[PDB]
Amino acid sequence: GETTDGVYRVMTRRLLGSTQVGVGVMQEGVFHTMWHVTKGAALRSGEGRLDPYWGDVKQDLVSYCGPWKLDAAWDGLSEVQLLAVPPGERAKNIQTLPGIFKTKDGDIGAVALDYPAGTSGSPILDKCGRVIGLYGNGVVIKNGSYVSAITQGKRE
Amino acid sequence: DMYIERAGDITWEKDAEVTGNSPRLDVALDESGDFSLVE
Ligand SMILES: Cn1cc2c(C(=O)Nc3ccc4c(c3)CNC4)cccc2n1
Repeated sequence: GETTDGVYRVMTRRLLGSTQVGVGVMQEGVFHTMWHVTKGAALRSGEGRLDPYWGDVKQDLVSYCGPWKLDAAWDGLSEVQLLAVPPGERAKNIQTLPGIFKTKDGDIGAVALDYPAGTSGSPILDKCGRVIGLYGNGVVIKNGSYVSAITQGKRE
Repeated sequence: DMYIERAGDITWEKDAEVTGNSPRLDVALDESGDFSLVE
């Protein structure tokens, strides 16, 4: 069905009413989201069906209809925009300067913005509008707030 | 059974709300894709 570029909500009718379990990015006919949102299951776009193409639990990413298309990266200096799409709420751009996740295999940009778990898969953008990663996989710091990594895939 | 609904365009908004801090955190990533704080 709908294959227009943009941000989309991922909904389920399995629970009470219609519940938003996450968000995704449609680009070049490929739907990109976080693995824990769909668990690799098929998606519906009206009367059309989207089937998983690539996925990885450790990276926490999955693509539908084709290979991962998002290859822009955080420059390590500039502010970014989380295009947050919360459950029952309108999409809203929030500007922030990312922090760092220091890991044994290198550093990852991280955004300290607290949103419901149903906001997972919302895109993080650079000043050119390019998706530099997805929001929804990070850690809970000492005061209870969430800090998400800027999770980016690999464009083969 | 999951379905998708359009939420909008992916554009940078000039004059957007600026919030949030920039923390430098030591983290670890396990085989299940779960992050945790290293101390
Ligand atoms: C307090 N809080 C938790 C939040 C999450 C979240 O639980 N993510 C998540 C869930 C399951 C798995 C992964 C990540 C990766 N491996 C499986 C997402 C966005 C906001 C959140 N706030």
